[PDB]
Amino acid sequence: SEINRISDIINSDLQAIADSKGTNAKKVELAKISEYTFKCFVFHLDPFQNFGISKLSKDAGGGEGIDWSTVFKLLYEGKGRDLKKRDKSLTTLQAKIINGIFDGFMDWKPGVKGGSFLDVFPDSYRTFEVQKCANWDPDLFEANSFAQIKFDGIRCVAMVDHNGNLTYVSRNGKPVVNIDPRIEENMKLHPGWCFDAEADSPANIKLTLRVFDAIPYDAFLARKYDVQYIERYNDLKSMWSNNPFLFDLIADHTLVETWEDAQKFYEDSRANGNEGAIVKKRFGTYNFGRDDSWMKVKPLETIEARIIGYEEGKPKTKHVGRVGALIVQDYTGAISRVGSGMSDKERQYIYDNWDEFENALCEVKFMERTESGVFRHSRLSKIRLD
DNA sequence: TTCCGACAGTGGGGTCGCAAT
DNA sequence: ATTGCGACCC
DNA sequence: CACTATCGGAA
Ligand SMILES: *P(=O)(O)OC[C@H]1O[C@@H](n2cnc3c(N)ncnc32)[C@H](O)[C@@H]1O
Repeated sequence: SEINRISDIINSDLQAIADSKGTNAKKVELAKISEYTFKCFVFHLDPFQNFGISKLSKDAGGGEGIDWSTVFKLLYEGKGRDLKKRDKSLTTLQAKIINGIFDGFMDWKPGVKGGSFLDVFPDSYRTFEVQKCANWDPDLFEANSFAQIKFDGIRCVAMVDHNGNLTYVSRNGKPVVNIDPRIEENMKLHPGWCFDAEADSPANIKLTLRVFDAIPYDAFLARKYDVQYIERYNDLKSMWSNNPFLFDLIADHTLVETWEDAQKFYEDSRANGNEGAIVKKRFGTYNFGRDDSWMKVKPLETIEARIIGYEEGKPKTKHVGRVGALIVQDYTGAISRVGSGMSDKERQYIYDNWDEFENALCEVKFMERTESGVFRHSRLSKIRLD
């Protein structure tokens, strides 16, 4: 049984990367990993893999051992539940490595994830990247940009390959279902194109799309396309001009000469009941990442709340022994959890001097209230007040 | 010397499908 | 059948 | 969807 030789090289590789300090030194050690350590990293990082479980039983393993090929086979097929039923026939080191596949090797903390792994080992697994927006900042505004409604719903990319076959995928490449069938029927007439849109109810009932970008299928897969925004927009309008059904799906935009015009558009959009606005530079290219070619304008409320509780950092995290999240209440009676906005030192102070905070007032920033009345996207702005 | 892009590591509110009751 | 938790939305 | 923290090259 070659099991214990493989569990040792895996445990040795993870410890070697964790002991390396700095990003550069961690990547040169990542290049030296074995076949088996490579496979476990792929199993944890692959965004299109699932296992059905997040941890084995606390019965752990305890001697014996299972063939590493059998383990990798069970993980690849998504049979995590079957693996857990046989978990005590694993060795303890095996169960520690497998639990590390699920939670990210927290026992070792090597400090390398998808960014470092794909840099050292390109194309080890498939990823999905779309254009994302940076935060609104007038200092970065480019003159004569275009303002657009930030539509409600979910991000949805529609890709029509060269055979005319279409798939709807989400922001992270997962399938999207129940789109109006007229939409697929008409888009199949434009093979070799990907359309960036938002899916939402026209108001179960089938969703419709608001399309705001279009990229050729090959350029989309290559993650490279140098046509600027306004030309990309006009190209979409012309290729759909003869199809009125598709043409009406195109989202409108408004020229904003100055950043104060963009702010005015955002306020008009808020007055009409929309979430906010997106500002798009007329010279910006689709970059398949996050940059200021797109910038989002979203509301942000500020309120004073009373700390009424706390929760320690979850097991094996860097926040063990200090505050992971605060429990706050405001004047409406709503109770919301705040998990970010505090420095590491502030998390430790509150944990120790809990008398200073048990019912004191703090300042919380959030986007809006949910339908239940609690905060959406809450964050702490001030631990104490002056 | 500092600024910042890239990256790793935390956390929240909500919906839905399916395995295990 | 319901319950819960994995897996994904924002 | 958020914020903090750290490396290490750009500024
Ligand atoms: P987040 O608050 O970071 O905002 C980005 C997402 O907003 C959605 N969205 C709505 N409307 C648009 C337009 N017109 N253009 C681009 N993105 C839009 C997307 O789903 C983004 O992921």
